[PDB]
Amino acid sequence: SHMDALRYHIEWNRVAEPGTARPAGRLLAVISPDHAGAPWVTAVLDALGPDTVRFEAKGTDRAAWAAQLAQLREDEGEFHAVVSLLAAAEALHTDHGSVPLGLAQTLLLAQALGDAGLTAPLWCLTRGGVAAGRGDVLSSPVQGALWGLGRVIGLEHPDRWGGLIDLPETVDTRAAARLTGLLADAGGEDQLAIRGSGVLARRLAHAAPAVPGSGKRPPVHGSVLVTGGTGGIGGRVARRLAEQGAAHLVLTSRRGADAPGAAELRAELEQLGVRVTIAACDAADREALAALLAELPEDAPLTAVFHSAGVAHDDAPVADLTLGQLDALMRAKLTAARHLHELTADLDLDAFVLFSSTAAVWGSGGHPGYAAANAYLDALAEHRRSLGLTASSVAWGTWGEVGMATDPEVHDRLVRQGVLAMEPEHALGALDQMLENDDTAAAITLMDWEMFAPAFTANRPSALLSTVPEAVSALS
Ligand SMILES: NC(=O)C1=CN([C@@H]2O[C@H](COP(=O)(O)OP(=O)(O)OC[C@H]3O[C@@H](n4cnc5c(N)ncnc54)[C@H](OP(=O)(O)O)[C@@H]3O)[C@@H](O)[C@H]2O)C=CC1
Repeated sequence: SHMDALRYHIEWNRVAEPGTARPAGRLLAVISPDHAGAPWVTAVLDALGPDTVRFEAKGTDRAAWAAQLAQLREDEGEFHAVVSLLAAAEALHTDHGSVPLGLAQTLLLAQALGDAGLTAPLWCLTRGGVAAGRGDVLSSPVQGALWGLGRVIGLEHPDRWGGLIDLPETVDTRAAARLTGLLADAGGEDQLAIRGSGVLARRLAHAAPAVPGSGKRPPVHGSVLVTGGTGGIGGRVARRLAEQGAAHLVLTSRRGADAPGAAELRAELEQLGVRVTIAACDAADREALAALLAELPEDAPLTAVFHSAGVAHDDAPVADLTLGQLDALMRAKLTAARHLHELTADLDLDAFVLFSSTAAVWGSGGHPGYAAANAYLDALAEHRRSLGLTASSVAWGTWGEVGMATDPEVHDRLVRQGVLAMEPEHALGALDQMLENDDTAAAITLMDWEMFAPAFTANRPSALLSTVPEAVSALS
């Protein structure tokens, strides 16, 4: 079906064992000095060997690091690669409460390496930031955010980007040899997980065609919370939920009843018989969320959350993005979804659906902050599944008709790269397929691969797309 054809899935496939020799030239290891204690960090430093140069990235000071890096580069001459262990800094930045320190520091490292003219490829290491292989547990959604940023650094600075590697919980000599082997030569891969069974690499595939009933989706009932519910996609989702028998929709946004279109939306929904509550509630405000949940009826408990809150504006290239900009992009995604997770972890929800983006699937130049924010959502859904809780993450492509991409400027950008505008009914029908399957993660996007693949891969290859036959054909 056409709706099937919108759905894609990230998978992890086995790739080659790397060679046995460590890099010939010198590595530069980058450590977050207040977050250098984790076992995997010590194991990686041990694996890189004592000739590896160490740079402690203190605080968040681009200009200072640029100067310190420039000095290292003059002394040592060309490095073979830069190996970042900054991801281990999960604590929130003191000045930017939605930004994990390691994410902030990774952005500033990519900036400062450019400033100082270090050209060695940057590798960003994580531990538990992806779910790769069977029964794999994504233990750190925070580090998962950093894959969204990385993929964009690979699009904006392909010539000085190495890639991303997730380490296993215990980095034994085999795992260590896979790491140092990859640093010597990564066989055209750049999104990698090292596991007990071997090295895996990230792949995009067409999803399995829809099987009704397979995931045992319960009938829509009770109260359903749609954050950003007065927005473009949120309002169409609310409508669909109303058509499918929700008793009570709770729609939130910062503007609430003052949102553009809110009265027309309420009236459309109420015609269907549904009880409607529209609340002004910043999704990153934990106290406000708790007050909202405490208000719910005895006879209309929360059954589902659809997290549609989000902004994409005021992003910037990796070279330019500020921490203040990053914070504002993370807020409705990382901070809000964390709250939603924590305050609903006990409620035994039927659905907990996070609205992500293709920006986090493959990356989009100009949108590092948004890619990171959405990559957190994808990672949080996997994490929640490991806890035995329901979750999904839907990475939308471009929507037609309502929502963000109904600015000519942004719409014009996306469709020219081959990420075409979906009809809302098609997008929603594909989401219903995903929910009926009870899939954890999907991209739902209308693609022209003949446009997208050759453009996306102009500056470096994408192993990611080798498992999409239309992309392979477009490159032939
Ligand atoms: N449209 C598209 O093509 C795509 C959209 N997406 C994602 O889908 C979701 C919906 O997008 P769309 O409907 O198009 O965009 P809209 O701008 O139409 O809707 C976004 C909604 O989120 C609300 N919002 C923003 N920040 C907050 C906050 N801090 N707290 C609570 N509400 C917030 C907005 O209201 P207010 O300003 O009043 O808070 C608005 O209701 C977003 O998360 C977006 O990233 C992903 C890929 C593609």
